[PDB]
Amino acid sequence: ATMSHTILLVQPTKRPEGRTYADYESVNECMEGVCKMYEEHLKRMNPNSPSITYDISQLFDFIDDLADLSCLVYRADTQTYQPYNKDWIKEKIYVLLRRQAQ
Amino acid sequence: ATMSHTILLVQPTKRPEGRTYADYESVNECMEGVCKMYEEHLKRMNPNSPSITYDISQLFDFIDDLADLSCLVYRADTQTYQPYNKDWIKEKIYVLLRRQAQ
Repeated sequence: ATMSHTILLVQPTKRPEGRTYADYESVNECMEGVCKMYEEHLKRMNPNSPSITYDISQLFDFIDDLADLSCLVYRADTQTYQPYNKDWIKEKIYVLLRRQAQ
Repeated sequence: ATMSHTILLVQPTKRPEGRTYADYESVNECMEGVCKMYEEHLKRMNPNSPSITYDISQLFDFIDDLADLSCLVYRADTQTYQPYNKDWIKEKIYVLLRRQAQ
């Protein structure tokens, strides 16, 4: 399925407080959501800018600073959600951006 | 598996804001978590009481007031998470409490 419902789980600290999630229609939209979450963090540091560019290493460092980050992707074959860890998310984003033109 | 990792997804309103989740070692612990979430809500309404009892209909009304509530239960056979909706959670809690002695 090109578009599989995806659930992003964000765990900022080691505790049960502040754990949040978001729902997306696809893995692609989900990966953009991870990037949008970083962009929003950056926008808080530069309140007057329309958008802040960044390198992937900062984004990955950011993802690494979370107590945890993971996603769940719906699989039509089993009607269940396949889980993927933070490293899988980073690779995914990497490949999706590397598709600047590679 | 008597103890399957369970993820509780709470969506208080129709929007992406405020969606939160919690991780539990079993479906049982998860159902207690749903009840604990209501109890904490009740404790805010009666700040001086150690604990507030309630009937199941109020708890269910409460669950029904959420834009959404669902859980995901890990299945060792497929290494994926089985999703269940709010009605499944309510029945589950119902049966677990009905086990006062029935």
